[PDB]
Amino acid sequence: RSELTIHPKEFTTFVRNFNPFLGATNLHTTTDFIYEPLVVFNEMHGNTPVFRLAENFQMSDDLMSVTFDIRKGVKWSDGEAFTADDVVYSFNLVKEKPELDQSGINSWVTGVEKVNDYQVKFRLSEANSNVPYEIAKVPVVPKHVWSKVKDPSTFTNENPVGSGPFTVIDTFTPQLYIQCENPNYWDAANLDVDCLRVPQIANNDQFLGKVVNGEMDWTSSFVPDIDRTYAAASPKHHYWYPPAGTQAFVVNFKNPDAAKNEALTNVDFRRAFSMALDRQTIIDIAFYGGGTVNDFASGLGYAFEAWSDEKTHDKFKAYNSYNAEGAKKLLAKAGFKDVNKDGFVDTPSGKSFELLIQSPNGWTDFNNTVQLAVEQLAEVGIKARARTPDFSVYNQAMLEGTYDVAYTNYFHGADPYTYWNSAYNSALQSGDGMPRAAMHFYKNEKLDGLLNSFYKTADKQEQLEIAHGIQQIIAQDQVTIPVLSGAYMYQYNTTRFTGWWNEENPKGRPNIWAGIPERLLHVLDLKPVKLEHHH
Ligand SMILES: CC(=O)N[C@@H]1[C@@H](O)[C@H](O[C@@H]2O[C@H](CO)[C@@H](O)[C@H](O)[C@H]2NC(C)=O)[C@@H](CO)O[C@H]1O
Ligand SMILES: [Ca+2]
Ligand SMILES: [Ca+2]
Ligand SMILES: [Ca+2]
Ligand SMILES: [Cl-]
Ligand SMILES: [Cl-]
Ligand SMILES: [Cl-]
Repeated sequence: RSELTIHPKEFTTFVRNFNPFLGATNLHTTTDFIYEPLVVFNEMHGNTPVFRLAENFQMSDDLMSVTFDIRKGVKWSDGEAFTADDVVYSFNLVKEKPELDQSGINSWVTGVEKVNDYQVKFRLSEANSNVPYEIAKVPVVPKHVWSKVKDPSTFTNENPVGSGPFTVIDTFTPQLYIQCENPNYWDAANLDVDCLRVPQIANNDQFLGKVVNGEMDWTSSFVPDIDRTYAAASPKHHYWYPPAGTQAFVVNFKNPDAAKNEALTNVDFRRAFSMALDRQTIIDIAFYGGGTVNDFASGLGYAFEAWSDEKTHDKFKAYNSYNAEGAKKLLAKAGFKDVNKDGFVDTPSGKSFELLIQSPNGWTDFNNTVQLAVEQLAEVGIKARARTPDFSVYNQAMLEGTYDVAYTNYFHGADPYTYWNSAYNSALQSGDGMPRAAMHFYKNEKLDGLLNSFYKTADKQEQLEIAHGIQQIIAQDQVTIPVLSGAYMYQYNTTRFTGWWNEENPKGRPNIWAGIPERLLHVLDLKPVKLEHHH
């Protein structure tokens, strides 16, 4: 039997938890691989829908409702029948318990109803023509189970009943678990992989040793000097790094320290911070050239240059370009003066301060970015130092607003909305299932208004104009400090399997992370290599 060795997420130890709604504590082979979505949107290729457990969808009248045609003939892993009430239950479960909304679905779908056994209708809080994409983000769980569970909020779901291709827990150790083919998988014919083999790997260092020794199949980790360390180790070691989303330094607007709050809430300081940074050098040293300078004050990025209002871009690009003397003169003009002779600037009220900059433990490319930033900042007289907390500590500090500055990446869509909405919609700064992206706690009502209306009208020109408005608001206030546009790191080994996506076969986002539903489509294309013979 063919075992595919994947690595979606670092863990120090595996804790059995396959609850699809617990993204911050579950195992990361749960969405897609255990719970198949209704539709997979191919984000790299214009968000083209690939219909899965749903056959078709159709929006309404006024962009204010939608129906999904549930495919019949689809059975759960236990034997039961995938139907509309599963969808129905699932969506009610998220409105009842908004802790389980990881997407923001509850601010869109205002109710959900079983048209019949194979059709569901959703009604909206407002016109959003992109709401089928949002709808697809919600996990759909078997009603004949989850309805009767004590607390879904804490159900660890250790023997999952799933619709996806890999639902069987074959083995489970704290250092290894193997996930095996659903015996009622509807697309079983298309599937040529037996099992998912998930080893426990805690950081990029432990990962490095395995991957260069040919021990992995499908991974998406950072690999330093990848040509001379991994590519050079075997001709079987391949990779494909298509362009990804924005990475930025995010500053806390609600920092509880008086002195730090005084610096971070000041647009002149954020701009000076930004001008102190040498973006291309960060890309070259920390990422070994694997990235693109982002000198958009709005964070838009060169992948979306087509969307860009070039007036706005040019007006603020100087604040987002390496210029240490410019940084120093801005600090002086703004009044951040060193008044206690240590060479580091103090706030307008005369207070000394040091910025603690955080990135997740083990994410070494980001750790080294922060450390380059600390030195670049010191050259213009801004005192800072690095911290590398465990991801969950890192994440919590942002949700709780206790951090000073955080370096982070964002999810990346087929248009600027995925980035701009997740990074700036102030509604996403509240709610316990919310990711870290918006947690700068900068709030602008006009901005939320523009974000909320982006898919409200089918006018391509008007929509572009809304994007110009968003771009201008964010750039003027230098809300974050955008640094670069990164890559979808992806490594594959041709030793044991074939059919991989790559430059000559770019079928979609190739990565194995949770939050890349396309990985479901990717594993279906994979096929074992004929290595040995019968007798
Ligand atoms: C948008 C987002 O948050 N993506 C997360 C990934 O960045 C993250 O992958 C990790 O990315 C680090 C930063 O480049 C890498 O150094 C690290 O190797 C990589 N880890 C793995 C296992 O690929 C993943 C997993 O932590 O979570 C994504 O959501
Ligand atoms: Ca296939
Ligand atoms: Ca098969
Ligand atoms: Ca000082
Ligand atoms: Cl901009
Ligand atoms: Cl484009
Ligand atoms: Cl366009």
